[PDB]
Amino acid sequence: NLYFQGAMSIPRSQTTYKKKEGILTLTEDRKFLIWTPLPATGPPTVSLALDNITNLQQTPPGSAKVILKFTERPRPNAEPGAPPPQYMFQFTHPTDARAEANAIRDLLSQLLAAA
Ligand SMILES: [Cl-]
Ligand SMILES: [Cl-]
Ligand SMILES: [Cl-]
Ligand SMILES: [Cs+]
Ligand SMILES: [K+]
Repeated sequence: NLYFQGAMSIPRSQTTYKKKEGILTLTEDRKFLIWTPLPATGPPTVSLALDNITNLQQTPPGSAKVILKFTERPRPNAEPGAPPPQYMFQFTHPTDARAEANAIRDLLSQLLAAA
């Protein structure tokens, strides 16, 4: 009856959000996905609770851009026809963009399944 939690380290990935360079990571409690614009010393501009994330999608390998797209639960007063909130992070590490995207994706999918 053993219980295991994930033990990989939390990555800090070079990513662009709405055409600004920054760092995508998770909070230490692994409850929030946070993006902070460079220099990365101010507060996050995107903070998405993992409990509110309903989907994770990626550009397929070989695409022009390496992007992860996260979808959130609809906001409380959203109109029923409206698309759900979404957040696209382009991975910009010149050699490691796809590997960094895969690392975050894998860590996120584990946490999302564990909750
Ligand atoms: Cl933290
Ligand atoms: Cl940094
Ligand atoms: Cl790729
Ligand atoms: Cs990294
Ligand atoms: K590009």
